[PDB]
Amino acid sequence: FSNLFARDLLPAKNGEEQTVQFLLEVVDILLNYVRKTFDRSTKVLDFHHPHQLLEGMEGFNLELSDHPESLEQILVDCRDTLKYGVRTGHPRFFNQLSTGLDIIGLAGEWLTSTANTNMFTYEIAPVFVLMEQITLKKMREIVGWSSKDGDGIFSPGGAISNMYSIMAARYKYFPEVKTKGMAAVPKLVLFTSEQSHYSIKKAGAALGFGTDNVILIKCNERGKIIPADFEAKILEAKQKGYVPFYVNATAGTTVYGAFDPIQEIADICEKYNLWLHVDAAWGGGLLMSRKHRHKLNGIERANSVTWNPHKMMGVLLQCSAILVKEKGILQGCNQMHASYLFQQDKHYDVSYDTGDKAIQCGRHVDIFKFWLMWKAKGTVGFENQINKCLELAEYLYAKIKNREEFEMVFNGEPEHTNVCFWYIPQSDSPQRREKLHKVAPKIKALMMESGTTMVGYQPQGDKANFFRMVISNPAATQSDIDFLIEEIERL
Amino acid sequence: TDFSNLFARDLLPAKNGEEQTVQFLLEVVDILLNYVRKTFDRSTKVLDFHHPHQLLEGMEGFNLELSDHPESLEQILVDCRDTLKYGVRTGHPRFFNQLSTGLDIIGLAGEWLTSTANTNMFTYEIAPVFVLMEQITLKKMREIVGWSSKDGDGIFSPGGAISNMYSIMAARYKYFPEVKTKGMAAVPKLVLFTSEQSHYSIKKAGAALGFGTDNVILIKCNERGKIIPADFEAKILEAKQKGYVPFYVNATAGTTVYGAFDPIQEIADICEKYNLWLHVDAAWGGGLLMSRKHRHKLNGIERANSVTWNPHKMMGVLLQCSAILVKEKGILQGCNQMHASYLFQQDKHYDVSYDTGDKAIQCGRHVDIFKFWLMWKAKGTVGFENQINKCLELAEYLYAKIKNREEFEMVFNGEPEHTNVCFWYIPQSLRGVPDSPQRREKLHKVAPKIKALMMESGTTMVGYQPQGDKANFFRMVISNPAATQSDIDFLIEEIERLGQ
Ligand SMILES: O=C(O)c1cc(=O)cc(C(=O)O)o1
Ligand SMILES: O=C(O)c1cc(=O)cc(C(=O)O)o1
Repeated sequence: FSNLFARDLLPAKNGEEQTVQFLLEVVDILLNYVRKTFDRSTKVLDFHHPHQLLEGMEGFNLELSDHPESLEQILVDCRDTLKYGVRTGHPRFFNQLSTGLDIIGLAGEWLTSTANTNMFTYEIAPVFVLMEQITLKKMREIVGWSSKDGDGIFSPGGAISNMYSIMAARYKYFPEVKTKGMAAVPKLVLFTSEQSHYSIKKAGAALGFGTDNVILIKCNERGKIIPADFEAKILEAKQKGYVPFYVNATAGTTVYGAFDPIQEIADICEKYNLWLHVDAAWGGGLLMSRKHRHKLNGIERANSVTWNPHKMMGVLLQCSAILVKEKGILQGCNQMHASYLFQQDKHYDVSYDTGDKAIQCGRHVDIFKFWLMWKAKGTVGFENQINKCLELAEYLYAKIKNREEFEMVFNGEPEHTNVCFWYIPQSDSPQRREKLHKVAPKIKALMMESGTTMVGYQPQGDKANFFRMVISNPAATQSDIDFLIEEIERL
Repeated sequence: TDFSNLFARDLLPAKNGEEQTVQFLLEVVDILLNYVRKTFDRSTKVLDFHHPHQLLEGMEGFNLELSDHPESLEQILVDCRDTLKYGVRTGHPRFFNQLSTGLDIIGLAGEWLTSTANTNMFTYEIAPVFVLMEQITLKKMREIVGWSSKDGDGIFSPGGAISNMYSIMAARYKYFPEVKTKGMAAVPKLVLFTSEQSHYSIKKAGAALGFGTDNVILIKCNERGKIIPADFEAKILEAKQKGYVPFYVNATAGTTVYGAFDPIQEIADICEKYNLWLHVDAAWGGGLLMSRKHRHKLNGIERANSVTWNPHKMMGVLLQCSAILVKEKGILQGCNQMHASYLFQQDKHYDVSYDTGDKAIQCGRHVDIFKFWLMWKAKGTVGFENQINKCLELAEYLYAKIKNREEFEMVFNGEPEHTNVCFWYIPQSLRGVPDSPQRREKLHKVAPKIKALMMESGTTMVGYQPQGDKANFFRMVISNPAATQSDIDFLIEEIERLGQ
């Protein structure tokens, strides 16, 4: 393969056998990495600063040329890429909300890439289009919505699913904006928690509302929206002659893992006529658990829901859906031409085509890996896996609730797998907060140098840099949590 | 290896499930390798067509419904063969239905590895290699466009439609940064301009972004589908007279239907005179920048403030692979930044300037770079050049082989500029009836009928569509390296056979 090039593989005539050997060579590298991902002897990452890779590692050239490299150099390039990347499936990877490597998911991804099609029409993605309609119906059933209505679409990340929801609310109340622009209607105000995902502020900016019109709702000790602050903010907007029309309730915040009081928010929405969107990008996996779905009570009253199977459900990146209670809103919002005008020429039912309801034109197949994982595990498989991660987080919290070297960020029992805490060097004082702020980056830097484990840290409001442990990986066990809690104390 | 009694719950992470995990994955891979083999064989159907009810009802064993309980790993493999059995062979030599076709083996291997890495693009911390591969590739793309090797910007996006949305957001932020905090209502009526034949993504973004589709003004095209620059200059002056503020034009370097290229040089002169952002939508035409022979169709791109380019179109990269390129650095960061403390911490161990996630409209972002970088290393620029050149030569061959012929009719009088060849099949009964409105209405039925019969045999696939006052016409398009001259002859022979 050191004398063989890409030009030689299929489509080149007679390239069938070399293509299979090449792909089986690639798969051998992938398998060894898969085998090592579940092996605790392997580092989570072999850390290197950007300059150390740009200057090039011992035989790893990132630069591009006019000349093709050989098939053996391609295999070497593949091995090196994996050698210097992060093991996101590692049982000790706790850096992100998305962690682990589902084997069914990976098999699903591999098939999807082989099928290499576009979601935008039933014409070229028949099976995937049907699978999406099926899955989005089930997701809506689990949310608690009646089948009398309901819609949705998979989007390239929860940030875009959130964007869709704002576009949907605005079109429902102010369809004049699509044709005439945001200046053709009154000042529109939208509400979100002070601890919600920054995607609400970005969609506000992108969509023409201005971030000044994205109002932050005060949070209590446990990082949950105070309903009386939300109601007060609505009336302040109305008193100013502005139009409040949307609220993002976060079901499982990125940092504390808090759940907003959906029911108390929905009661206020009913009363003042606001779209209720629920960002369950992180909390959504708990809907699969009969034990934990109560944290999302009220979600059945929501107008839309963002849900990321790629977070707690362990679907490989990206897998995000926006569910909309009222069908026809995404279509009316996004259609650049009405109807049913695509017919009666076409060989198939064009109402299956999603180009018109999407902000995207071309769209990646994200459904197959998720549909496949649902077939392989069942709703019961997701249920038990989510419950295990939540039990592990209950364990970590109880092990460090009063430990000397550890201090809890907020007063409350975790609602999700998020456990927020500081590592105390010895010790409230403003000078102490300045000292404490430097503890987590220091340990994190050392964690990256060691490659033993990965955990995120971040400040919040006036609170100093604090560790935020999160659990979404089926491979993470009690011993790994013990190792991580001992690794923080050791460093 | 028997999987009748084995379930997903027994695979890794489960202890001692390693051997069964590897066996299962190799069995999935064998199914994909068999599908890969069949892809490049012309006797295999492009698509085994089924109406939704047949697939929803359950195709002998294939149950699309989801349940409380798991299926065995044998049933999983059965679902994998069935998924592929009922989908389109997008890499098939005779698949000409879309702009995005083909099955690139290096691209395929790149995606399999990308999926194995299963990471996000937002930070250097969790995607060190890909972040750097993206930097290097974007820099090379800016150089090919004709911009500086030092100054420049860009990011990968989930489709060209979004790359086009980035351009408008960047254009708006540049001239009206007040919009970010204050909203659209704080500035005068902003006006966008685009071709009558440009991608609908300009209208959709204008709607989404708060401009209003009334403020996305369509520019007149000549018989060749190119913007008439005097109509554009006139529209800028019309908006100005009304007190509206023109600030952006989308010049299309390669339309989806005609494959027409907008006169960028002339447009850029108008932009310079009236101080307007120039965006070039090269999502489809971008691949010709790789060709020394064809890159002149994009002359003037060097003057653009932004460029959308989809390597997933002409360059055969597996979906999705689209880049927004921006000439002036800082516009993407300034426009999109929100400064999330949980994602983009400024006190990290490494140089944070490499955390590029706060210049995107997305938070989480799929890795689309690896498959493209790997194909570039395996093909070289010469490989892409050769491949682009071969499709264009196939397109020229198609044109000449039908242009004179009595059984066909060319939609517009002009040489195709891209691989798009637009024509009508003329049934015996319509030859040689003079062009009348009643002849148009009869001709309009021909293309759908032919396509419906094409779906019954599944030998080929080609899109048709009307345009303006023109009846439904075929728009042949070539981007698959697997398509050859005999595949072109087969398409004309099939259309003719089906037309009779
Ligand atoms: O995709 C992820 O894993 C992810 C997404 C976030 O928005 C935030 C985080 C995080 O704070 O670690 O992770
Ligand atoms: O990625 C594609 O295959 C694609 C994208 C389009 O916008 C339009 C078309 C088309 O008309 O073939 O295809």
